Parts: sequence; C-alpha cells; structure tokens
Amino acid sequence: ITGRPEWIWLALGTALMGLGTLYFLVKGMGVSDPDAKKFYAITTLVPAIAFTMYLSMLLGYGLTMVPFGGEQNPIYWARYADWLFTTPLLLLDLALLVDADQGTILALVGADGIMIGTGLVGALTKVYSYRFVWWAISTAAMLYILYVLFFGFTSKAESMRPEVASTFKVLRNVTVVLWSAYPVVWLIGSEGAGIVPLNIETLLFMVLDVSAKVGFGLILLRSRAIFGEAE
Amino acid sequence: ITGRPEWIWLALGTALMGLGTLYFLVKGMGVSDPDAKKFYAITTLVPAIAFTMYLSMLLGYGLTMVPFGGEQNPIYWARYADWLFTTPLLLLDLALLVDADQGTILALVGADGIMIGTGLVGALTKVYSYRFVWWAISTAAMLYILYVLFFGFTSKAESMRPEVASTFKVLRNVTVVLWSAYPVVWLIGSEGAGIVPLNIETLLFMVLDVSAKVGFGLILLRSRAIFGEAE
Amino acid sequence: ITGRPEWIWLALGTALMGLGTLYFLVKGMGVSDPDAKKFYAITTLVPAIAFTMYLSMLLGYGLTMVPFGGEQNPIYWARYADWLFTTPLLLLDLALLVDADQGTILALVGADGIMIGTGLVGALTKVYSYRFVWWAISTAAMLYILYVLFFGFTSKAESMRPEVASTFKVLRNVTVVLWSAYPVVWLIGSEGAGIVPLNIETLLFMVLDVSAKVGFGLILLRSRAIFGEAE
Ligand SMILES: CC(C)CCC[C@@H](C)CCC[C@@H](C)CCC[C@@H](C)CCOC[C@@H](CO)OCC[C@H](C)CCC[C@H](C)CCC[C@H](C)CCCC(C)C
Ligand SMILES: CC(C)CCC[C@@H](C)CCC[C@@H](C)CCC[C@@H](C)CCOC[C@@H](CO)OCC[C@H](C)CCC[C@H](C)CCC[C@H](C)CCCC(C)C
Ligand SMILES: CC(C)CCC[C@@H](C)CCC[C@@H](C)CCC[C@@H](C)CCOC[C@@H](CO)OCC[C@H](C)CCC[C@H](C)CCC[C@H](C)CCCC(C)C
Ligand SMILES: *C/C=C(C)/C=C/C=C(C)/C=C/C1=C(C)CCCC1(C)C
Ligand SMILES: *C/C=C(C)/C=C/C=C(C)/C=C/C1=C(C)CCCC1(C)C
Ligand SMILES: *C/C=C(C)/C=C/C=C(C)/C=C/C1=C(C)CCCC1(C)C
Ligand SMILES: CCCCCCCCCCCCCCC
Ligand SMILES: CCCCCCCCCCCCCCC
Ligand SMILES: CCCCCCCCCCCCCCC
Ligand SMILES: CCCCCCCCCCCCCCC
Ligand SMILES: CCCCCCCCCCCCCCC
Ligand SMILES: CCCCCCCCCCCCCCC
Ligand SMILES: CCCCCCCCCCCCCC
Ligand SMILES: CCCCCCCCCCCCCC
Ligand SMILES: CCCCCCCCCCCCC
Ligand SMILES: CCCCCCCCCCCCC
Ligand SMILES: CCCCCCCCCCCCC
Ligand SMILES: CCCCCCCCCCC
Ligand SMILES: CCCCCCCCCCC
Ligand SMILES: CCCCCCCCCCC
Ligand SMILES: CCCCCCCCCC
Ligand SMILES: CCCCCCCCCC
Ligand SMILES: CCCCCCCCCC
Ligand SMILES: CCCCCCCCC
Ligand SMILES: CCCCCCCCC
Ligand SMILES: CCCCCCCCC
Ligand SMILES: CCCCCCCC
Ligand SMILES: CCCCCCCC
Ligand SMILES: CCCCCCCC
Ligand SMILES: CCCCCCCC
Ligand SMILES: CCCCCCCC
Ligand SMILES: CCCCCCCC
Ligand SMILES: CCCCCCCC
Repeated sequence: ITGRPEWIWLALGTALMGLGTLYFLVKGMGVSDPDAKKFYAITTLVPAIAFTMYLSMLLGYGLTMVPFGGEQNPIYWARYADWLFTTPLLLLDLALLVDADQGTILALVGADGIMIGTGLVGALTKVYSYRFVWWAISTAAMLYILYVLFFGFTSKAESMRPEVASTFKVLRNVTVVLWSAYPVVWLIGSEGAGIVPLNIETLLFMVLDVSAKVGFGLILLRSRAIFGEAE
Repeated sequence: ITGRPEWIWLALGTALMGLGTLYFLVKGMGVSDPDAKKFYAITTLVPAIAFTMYLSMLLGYGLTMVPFGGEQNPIYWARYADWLFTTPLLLLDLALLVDADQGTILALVGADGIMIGTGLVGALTKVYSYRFVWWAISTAAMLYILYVLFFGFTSKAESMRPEVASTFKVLRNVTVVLWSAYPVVWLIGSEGAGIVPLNIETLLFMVLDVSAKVGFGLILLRSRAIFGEAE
Repeated sequence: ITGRPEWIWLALGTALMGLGTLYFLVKGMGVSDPDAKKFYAITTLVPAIAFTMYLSMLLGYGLTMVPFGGEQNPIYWARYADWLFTTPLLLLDLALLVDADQGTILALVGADGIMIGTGLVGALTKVYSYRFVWWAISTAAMLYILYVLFFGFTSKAESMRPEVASTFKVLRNVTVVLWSAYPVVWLIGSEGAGIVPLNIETLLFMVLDVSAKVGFGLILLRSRAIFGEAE
C-alpha cells in the first residue's frame, strides 16, 4: 500500500466515504415519509458505492497499467466503475426533486452513461492522440447534461413549492461547478497531458468526490424539500 | 486504421450513426408533449450509443483476437456492447407504443439480454463446436421475442388508436425482418462457419444496423402516434 | 469437461435449471391477469439466467485461475454474473408481493449489488488476507438486506390480504435460511479457507441455487397471492 505516494489520499477518501455512509444511514433511520425515503435511499447508496471503490484503489485492486507515450502508466480504472453508478444516482436526486418527466430522466441517465463510458475508453486507449478524441466526446455529453439542468429543470423548479425550488437551485449550482472540474483534472493529469503528477491528481479527485457526494448529500438531506407537504 | 480492409464500412457506419443522432437531436428540440419526449429520448440514444461503438471499432479498440480453428480470429466485441443497450431500447419504443404491461416489458428485456449475452459468449468461445451451442440458445431467445411481438402486442395494438396501430404494425414488420438477418450473418461470417469474409460481413452488419436504428427512428418520429390525443 | 471432478454437479445444475425454466414457461402460458404476469416474468427469468451460467461453467468458459497461497486456484467467476442479476430479481418478487415503496426497493437492490460486487472482488483478489476483508463487507450488505426483509416488510405484509401475508412469510423464511448459507460455503470453500474441496463446494452451491430459485418459484407461482382480488 504505502509504496504508492498517493496512498494517503486514497485512505482519506475511503474513511470520509465510509463515515458519510454511516451518518446518512443513521440519520435515515427515523424516516417514514415515502417521499423522504426515496431521497435517503438514493443519497446513502452514493457514498457506499464510492467507499468500496476507494477501498479497491487503496488495496491495489482497482489499478492497472496502460502503455502509452512509451511508458507503463498507472491508471485507476475503479474510478469509472464508481462514477458509472453514482453519477446517475446523483442526477436522479435532482430530477425527482423537480418531478421531472420520464423522457427527460432517460435522456440524462443515457447521456451520463455515454459520458462515463467514453471516459473509460479514453483512459484505457493505447494510442496517445486518440485518448483526447474520447475526452472530447465525453465532454460533449457532459455539456448536454449541464444544458438540461439549466434550460429544462430550472424552469420546472420555479413552478414548484418554494423550498424545493430554492434547494434545487443550490444543488444545481454545486453540481455544475464541481462536475465541470473533473474533465479538467483528467486532461492535465496522468490520464491526459501528464502536467500534474498522479499523487496531486489523486488529491484533487478526492476533494471533488467528497464534496460532490457527501457535501451534496448533507445539503439535500437537511432540506425540507424531501418531505411531502403534510399537516 | 486503413490496414484493415473493413475500415471503409466502419467509417461509413460511424458517419451515418453520428448524422442520425444529430438529426434526431435537432428534430426533438421543439417538442413539449411528455409522451413524445419519451420516444425522442429513447430513439435518439440508440444511434448515439451505436456511434460510439462504431468509432471504437474504427480506431481498433473494440477488436480482439480469439484462437479457434488453429487461427487467431479477429472478433469485434464492441458490437455486443452496442447491442446490449440499443436492442432493449428499441423494444421499449415498441412496447410503449402499444402501452404494454410491465410484466411483458420485463420478459422482453430479459430475453433480449440473454440473446445478446449468449451471443457474446459464443463469439469469445475457443472450442469451435461450442460456439454454435451458444448461437442456438441465443436464437431461441430471439424467437421468443419475435413470438411476443406477434402474438401479444399485435392484438394489443388493434384495441388502440388507429394511428398507433398502423405505425406499430409497420415498425413490427421492419423489426422482425431485420433482426432475423443478424443470426444468419453471424453463422456464415467470421464468428461462425467463415464462409463470408470479414470485410463483407462488416458491410452487412452496417446496412442492418443503420436500417434497424436510423431507418426505424425516421419512421417512428415522423408518426403522429407518439403524441397524445390533444385538441 | 469430465476432466474436472465437479463436472457432475455442474451438469445436474444445468439440467435442473433448464427443466425449471421450461415448467414455469409452460405454466405461465395460460395467464392474463396483469399482476400475475409480473410474477411469472420475474420468476421465469431467474432459472433461465442461471441455466446459461451453469452451462458456461460446465463447458469451462466461466472458470479462471487466480494465484494466491502460492497456487493457481480455480475460481468459477460465472457464479457472480448469475447472482448479479438473479438475486435482485428474487428480491423484487418479495417486494412486489408486499407492495413495498420505491425507496425501499432501491435500497434493497443497491445493497444487493454491493453484496455481489464485493464478493466478486474478494474472489479475484490475489492478496490472501484481503479476500476476507471483501467477504466481511459483502456479509454486512447481506445483513442489511435480511434486516429489511424482517423489520420493514413483515410489518407491511400483515396489513395486506391474508393470502399474500402467509405466502410472503413462507418465502421470507426460505430466503433468509438459504441465502445465509452462501457466505458460509464461500468462507470454508476454495474461495476462502480451503477446508472443503471444490467438488463438494460445487455440490453445495448447486443444492442452494436450485432450492433458492426453482423451489422458491414453485411456492410462489402456486399461490393465489400473485393474482389480484377479482370476482
Ligand atoms: C443507456 C446507457 C446506460 C447507455 C450506456 C452508454 C455506453 C454504451 C457508452 C459506451 C460504453 C462502452 C465503452 C463500455 C466499454 C467497457 C469496457 C471498457 C470493458 C473493458 O474492456 C475493454 C478491453 C480492455 O481494455 O477489453 C478487452 C477485450 C475483452 C475480450 C472484452 C470482452 C468483454 C466486453 C467488454 C463485453 C461488453 C460488456 C459491456 C460493455 C458491459 C457494460 C460496461 C459499462 C462500462 C457500460
Ligand atoms: C435481466 C437481463 C438483463 C439478464 C441478462 C442476461 C445475462 C445473464 C445473459 C448472460 C450474460 C453473461 C454471459 C455475460 C458475460 C460477460 C463476459 C463476456 C465479460 C468478459 O469476460 C469473459 C472472459 C473472457 O472471455 O473473462 C475472463 C475472466 C475474467 C476474470 C472475468 C471476471 C469478470 C466477470 C465478467 C464479472 C461479471 C460481470 C457481469 C457479467 C457484467 C455484465 C456484462 C453484460 C455482458 C451482461
Ligand atoms: C446500484 C447498484 C447496482 C450499485 C452496484 C454496486 C457496485 C458498485 C459494487 C462494486 C462493483 C465492482 C467491484 C465491480 C467490479 C467488476 C470487475 C470485477 C470486472 C473485472 O475486472 C477486474 C479486474 C481483473 O480482476 O480487471 C482488470 C483490469 C481491467 C482493465 C478492468 C477495466 C474494465 C472495468 C471493470 C470497467 C468497469 C465496468 C463496471 C464495473 C461494469 C459493472 C460490473 C458489475 C460486476 C457491477
Ligand atoms: C462522485 C463523482 C462524480 C460526481 C464524478 C463526476 C465525473 C465527471 C463529471 C467526469 C467527467 C469526464 C469528462 C467530462 C471527460 C473526461 C473524463 C471524465 C470521465 C473525467
Ligand atoms: C441495432 C442493432 C440491432 C437491432 C441488433 C440486433 C441483433 C440481433 C437480433 C442478434 C442476434 C444474434 C443471434 C440471434 C444469435 C447469433 C448472435 C447474435 C447476437 C448476432
Ligand atoms: C440464486 C442465487 C442466490 C440466491 C445467491 C445468493 C448469494 C449470496 C446471498 C451470496 C453471498 C455472499 C456473501 C454474503 C459474502 C461472501 C460472498 C457471497 C457473494 C457468496
Ligand atoms: C480544476 C482544478 C485544476 C487546477 C490544478 C492546479 C494544480 C496546481 C498544483 C501544482 C502543480 C504541480 C506541478 C509541479 C509538480
Ligand atoms: C451536523 C452536520 C455534520 C455531520 C457530520 C458529517 C460527517 C461526515 C463527513 C463530512 C465531511 C465532508 C463534508 C463536505 C466538505
Ligand atoms: C441475410 C443475408 C445473408 C446473405 C449473404 C450474401 C453474401 C453474398 C456475398 C458473396 C459471398 C462472398 C464469398 C466469396 C468471397
Ligand atoms: C427528411 C427525412 C430525411 C432526413 C435526413 C436523415 C439523414 C440521416 C441519415 C439517414 C440515412 C439512412 C436512412 C435509412 C436507410
Ligand atoms: C452451510 C453448510 C456448510 C456445511 C459444510 C459441511 C461439509 C461437510 C462435508 C465433509 C467435509 C469434507 C472434508 C474432508 C474432505
Ligand atoms: C407439480 C409440481 C412439480 C412440477 C415439476 C417441477 C420440475 C422442476 C424441477 C424441480 C426440482 C427441484 C425442486 C426444488 C427441490
Ligand atoms: C449503466 C448503468 C446505469 C444504471 C445506473 C443505476 C441508476 C439507474 C437510474 C434509473 C432512473 C430511472 C429511469 C426511469
Ligand atoms: C443488461 C442491460 C439492460 C438494460 C438496458 C437499458 C434499457 C432498460 C429498459 C428498461 C425498461 C423498463 C422495464 C420496467
Ligand atoms: C452549455 C450549457 C451551459 C451550462 C454549462 C456550463 C459549461 C461549463 C464549462 C465546463 C468546461 C469543461 C471543459
Ligand atoms: C415463432 C414466432 C413466429 C415469428 C418469428 C419468425 C421467425 C423468423 C425466423 C428467423 C430465422 C433465424 C435463424
Ligand atoms: C440482523 C438482522 C436479523 C436477521 C438476520 C439473520 C442473521 C443470520 C446470520 C447469517 C450468518 C452469515 C455469516
Ligand atoms: C497528441 C495531441 C494530438 C491532438 C489531438 C486533439 C484532439 C482533440 C479533439 C477535440 C475536437
Ligand atoms: C463443428 C460442428 C459441430 C456441430 C454442432 C452443432 C450444434 C448446433 C446445436 C443446435 C441444436
Ligand atoms: C490470513 C488471515 C488474516 C485474517 C484477516 C481477517 C479479516 C476479517 C475482517 C472481519 C472484520
Ligand atoms: C468507519 C471508519 C472507516 C475507516 C477505514 C478505512 C480507512 C483506511 C485506514 C488504513
Ligand atoms: C458529423 C460527421 C461525423 C463524421 C466523423 C466520423 C467519420 C470518420 C471519418 C474518418
Ligand atoms: C431440457 C434438458 C436440458 C439438459 C441439457 C443440459 C444437461 C447437460 C448434459 C451433458
Ligand atoms: C460543496 C461544499 C459542501 C459544503 C457541505 C456543508 C453543508 C452543511 C449543511
Ligand atoms: C427499413 C428501411 C427504412 C427506410 C427509411 C426511410 C423512412 C423515410 C420516412
Ligand atoms: C426450499 C425447499 C423448497 C421445496 C419445493 C417444493 C415446493 C412444492 C410446492
Ligand atoms: C446561491 C447558492 C450558491 C451555491 C454555489 C456554491 C458553489 C460551490
Ligand atoms: C458555471 C461555473 C463553471 C465553473 C468551472 C470551474 C472549472 C474548474
Ligand atoms: C443534421 C442537422 C439537421 C438540420 C435540421 C433538419 C430540420 C429539422
Ligand atoms: C405493411 C408495411 C410493410 C413493411 C415491411 C418492410 C420490410 C422491409
Ligand atoms: C418474417 C419474414 C422473415 C424474413 C427473414 C429474412 C432473413 C434474411
Ligand atoms: C412457516 C414456514 C416455514 C418455512 C421454513 C422452511 C425452511 C427451509
Ligand atoms: C434464521 C435462521 C438462520 C439459519 C442459518 C443457517 C446457516 C447455515
């Protein structure tokens, strides 16, 4: 484990995702509202999945070597197995908050799968220049997601209860800022141009992951928007 | 790329799926009917997924070598990753058109997963004679799907609006004819008996894919069956 | 095939899953109740999936070698591909029986995916002591599932029709007893401590699989709880 300088950030990430999972699990014990139960189930699964994948990276299972640039490059593939399941769950939290229609939910989840799937292909591609073709396709899929979150959901939240509109607006802004950083870290990190070393890259993804999952969840599950209007 | 004679058909397929995706995306911009939005989302995702997998084959990522018959045989595995997601989406288009019940939808999607999954196992199997055992199981799963589309959905469409009944009947006939060709191309192509060479096999799958996805989508999204009855 | 002593139990399992699939398929022909159709579709898919994965193990495709303990250990990975899809389908049978809320269904299916996913990682892990870390995480996920089936569903079934309450109680008890045996067989078998040899381990999993899928299905599909109350 300790033979890799980035191990400290993988261990911290593992701990923070595990602690986040347990807090949400305990906090959700005393909840019977069927609407609130939906948000607790979605939001608790997110850091639980991330916990297992951070642990796999810490123990060395989620790491492979990819030859490109005449070098064997360490690629943590477990990140994409994490994101494949956690990013659509996070979008479902937002879509259920605004009572989005089914067709829009399917478009979001499908574009998200394309985003993560093409990012994985780009991470494992051995022809250096082709890695950035996949990065560009994946980034186009992300821009579609961000467009929908702004010019489809925002207008839908305003016609909703005030507390669900204000909570959505906050979580929307958090998501757009944090998610946009991921393609940048990829491009300048060891998967892309190799400007930033792997140990610093790992620290950046850990800060982003914890903020986008645990921080996101703390804002959502403390809001009254997750409960139905009741007397 | 150009070192493979089949590259021209992979490049054409990539272009036609990309163009198809963009047309459906633009055409769906001016749509607010929640029913129509469902069909546009399903139908636009189909060629978008196929685009990415054709590109992976063009660039050489979606290709592996499988030893059988005393030879290293080029097997494009990316086809099955495509079909795993696009064939159930196409069946969902048909099932939603006739307002099929949930139990029937699950049976269709499950049989479809078995069809594609066993076809993938057959494509990667190293014992030559066993490849055709998997082909037979996969073909049995397809025949179940075709039976349901005829002796379960057809009777359901007649009790529906006339425009949804006539549109379903057309898309049903297109699907049964085109899908039935796939097991035949597999059997006589490089995955099976090896009668037809890979470059011709690739041309045939490209014609079938574009027809079953883009051609299918053009018929559906030009129909009024996708809109609810409104004044 | 016959070069492996466990082949006899893989062949028996294949036959019993295939026969089970055909019986459920025939029995479900004469069913039009939309509620009953749901249970028949879920319950017939379970042994059909298991059939294909037992066949892959029989023919040698679903087997790999994992080095640990200074030895190349035969690991049947196809079991986890089976369980990944069949265990959530079995939980869906139970959840639909008691009309569970959506949030609870998602929590069950998500915990089940974590259970199977971490068990697969543990089966393929090359550092011997780490294999049991994954076993423990997977077992914690199972205990969560069992808790929900007892202290969330049981109370919900009592407020239901008497026949659905008594049928659920029976299937609940069958599930908790049979599922609990799996982590024990893993721990003492070739994936874990290696006390029980592989051929005996394979026999035990076959008895458990057939009972948990075909036996489970025979109890459910003979009950009147799967039909709506009708005159
Ligand atoms: C509606 C939305 C959900 C739609 C989703 C969008 C999606 C279509 C976007 C594209 C996804 C696609 C790129 C997934 C590729 C997975 C692949 C990286 C797995 C590893 O295989 C890659 C190479 C080794 O580098 O295999 C070496 C050769 C091996 C012999 C490969 C044989 C196994 C194949 C991988 C079998 C295909 C399985 C499916 C891809 C499983 C789904 C994986 C997940 C990442 C989507
Ligand atoms: C309700 C419906 C959706 C049900 C679906 C029906 C489905 C059950 C039908 C059978 C599907 C099954 C054959 C999928 C097999 C995937 C497999 C080809 C992936 C590549 O692995 C094959 C060998 C190399 O040749 O791995 C070499 C050895 C490696 C060490 C393998 C270890 C990884 C395992 C593959 C882990 C299992 C992952 C799941 C199979 C992922 C789903 C893939 C998709 C193709 C279903
Ligand atoms: C809501 C719920 C459904 C959530 C589900 C819970 C889930 C997150 C729990 C953890 C699942 C995770 C451990 C799955 C790992 C699959 C992995 C074993 C496949 C084989 O790859 C392992 C190594 C060889 O030993 O690959 C060698 C290196 C290769 C180069 C690997 C590159 C391919 C990657 C495997 C791509 C990721 C694909 C996804 C993991 C596909 C889903 C598989 C299924 C088992 C979940
Ligand atoms: C909890 C994890 C989250 C919210 C991860 C989000 C990840 C992304 C938005 C990743 C995007 C990428 C691109 C847009 C292209 C480059 C490759 C990716 C996958 C890093
Ligand atoms: C857009 C792609 C489509 C509609 C693909 C359809 C593919 C099939 C219907 C494939 C069927 C197969 C068999 C029936 C057995 C032989 C292997 C397959 C997977 C080619
Ligand atoms: C039809 C198959 C069924 C119902 C299989 C159930 C399997 C389990 C409940 C497996 C549980 C495991 C653990 C709890 C940890 C050890 C590894 C597993 C996956 C065997
Ligand atoms: C979206 C965030 C990207 C900003 C990356 C900042 C990295 C600064 C760290 C110093 C770079 C290390 C280079 C010298 C080793
Ligand atoms: C009462 C609110 C705080 C509860 C404690 C939460 C502990 C989980 C770890 C959170 C750290 C990361 C927060 C986002 C920066
Ligand atoms: C379902 C369509 C299958 C028909 C295949 C027709 C192939 C004819 C092309 C000529 C065969 C090439 C053999 C000589 C190289
Ligand atoms: C107005 C209808 C035609 C629009 C142009 C569609 C261009 C997408 C490519 C379609 C070619 C394949 C059609 C099926 C044979
Ligand atoms: C949950 C069931 C686990 C019980 C396992 C009993 C196995 C007894 C078979 C004899 C053990 C073989 C050891 C000598 C070869
Ligand atoms: C009339 C009920 C029996 C029908 C025959 C079922 C045959 C399928 C194989 C069942 C054997 C396994 C039963 C569970 C132990
Ligand atoms: C490729 C993996 C995608 C599945 C991720 C799991 C979450 C799915 C959310 C589905 C939302 C409901 C759509 C109607
Ligand atoms: C194995 C991958 C299957 C999933 C394909 C994605 C489409 C799923 C459609 C689900 C239809 C809704 C069923 C109720
Ligand atoms: C185009 C939709 C408007 C909202 C999206 C904001 C774009 C942020 C740019 C992200 C940069 C990634 C490289
Ligand atoms: C048996 C259901 C009737 C409709 C299915 C038509 C069968 C077409 C044969 C396809 C040939 C594939 C080898
Ligand atoms: C803790 C929830 C109560 C019901 C679960 C029964 C636990 C059975 C123990 C299984 C042993 C697996 C190692
Ligand atoms: C080795 C660098 C080659 C540059 C390729 C950049 C491709 C980016 C595509 C974005 C449209
Ligand atoms: C090398 C050819 C061996 C023939 C096997 C055919 C199997 C087909 C099974 C269809 C029932
Ligand atoms: C080689 C045996 C090492 C023992 C590790 C046991 C780990 C079990 C963790 C359960 C909390
Ligand atoms: C609940 C605390 C979980 C912390 C265990 C993971 C941290 C790795 C320490 C080496
Ligand atoms: C929108 C046009 C997309 C065409 C790019 C793919 C074709 C491959 C050319 C080499
Ligand atoms: C319907 C009977 C299915 C039996 C075939 C599988 C058994 C393997 C025999 C070698
Ligand atoms: C993106 C930063 C999240 C901050 C988490 C703190 C929330 C406390 C209510
Ligand atoms: C299967 C052939 C499809 C033909 C596509 C043309 C549709 C234009 C309306
Ligand atoms: C767990 C044992 C199941 C027994 C199956 C027999 C059911 C006949 C109704
Ligand atoms: C109005 C809410 C502002 C939230 C933005 C937070 C950016 C990290
Ligand atoms: C909408 C604000 C985008 C912020 C992008 C930050 C990328 C590091
Ligand atoms: C490929 C772009 C299509 C141009 C608009 C078609 C008419 C909606
Ligand atoms: C009555 C519609 C006929 C459609 C059949 C088309 C076959 C390619
Ligand atoms: C229902 C007509 C079937 C046509 C099969 C064509 C196979 C090449
Ligand atoms: C009251 C029903 C008892 C069922 C338990 C069966 C254990 C195999
Ligand atoms: C609730 C009874 C548990 C039985 C466990 C059996 C494990 C072999």
